[PDB]
Amino acid sequence: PVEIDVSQTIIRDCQVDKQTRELVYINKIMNTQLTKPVLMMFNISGPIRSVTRKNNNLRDRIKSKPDEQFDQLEKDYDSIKYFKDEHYSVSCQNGSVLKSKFAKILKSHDYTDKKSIEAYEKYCLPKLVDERNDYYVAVCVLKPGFENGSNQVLSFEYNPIGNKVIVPFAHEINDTGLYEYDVVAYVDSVQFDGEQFEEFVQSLILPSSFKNSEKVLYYNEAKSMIYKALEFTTKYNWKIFCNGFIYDKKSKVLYVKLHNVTSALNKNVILNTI
Repeated sequence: PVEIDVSQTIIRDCQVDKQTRELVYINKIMNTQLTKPVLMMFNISGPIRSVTRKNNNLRDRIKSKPDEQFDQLEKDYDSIKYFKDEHYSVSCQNGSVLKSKFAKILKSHDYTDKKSIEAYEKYCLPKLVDERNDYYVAVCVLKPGFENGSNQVLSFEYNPIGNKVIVPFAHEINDTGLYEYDVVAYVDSVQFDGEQFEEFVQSLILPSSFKNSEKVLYYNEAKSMIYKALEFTTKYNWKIFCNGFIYDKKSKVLYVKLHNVTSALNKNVILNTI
């Protein structure tokens, strides 16, 4: 009977200067009220200048960007910049730094739990810390009052180091070695990487219509298009659940749709800027 609406994860990361980029991160975590202070962490390809706070509106305006570029595919029938404000606190440090003081930092963020700092320290920090470099980590802790208002979408003004862009897909580590994804992202000003998209897409497990005779197919339709899709026949050749990555070679844009698909990979998409 009951019709359901998802509460997923929307990402738009745009190049604004020849030096600066803006990241809008709207995440399910931010749509709850006051389970006490909450915490998020991701990687950014560079230092954060400002953490603005747009309209609980910018949400669905960004989302449509690829739902639209995918809906056509278907066929249905070394320091710690601190940024505090009224209800949230944010930090921008290096992974090696966050590792090193990981605990004190969250305590400075008025996090200060116990099992949790142990939990996050254990399950998430390992996944947003690498060898190659010292990618920055965004340590965000939304506090209570956050729930009030219609300006609960966040913006991170930042300037990429080297010429890379990171799209914060990676989840925390779980025992069952499987990750369930629900994300849409708009990312412009990055060079195509058919290699890594290909790897990420082939690792996906779409959902099912329970229509026994359905076959999941894989596509690389060079704009380049690398996705998977659930197909079957009702005369009527359905082609739903297209999930994956579309890449405009004109606009030089990237639409990413990983909506309710399960993968064993747990990584961010890392790109180069033009």
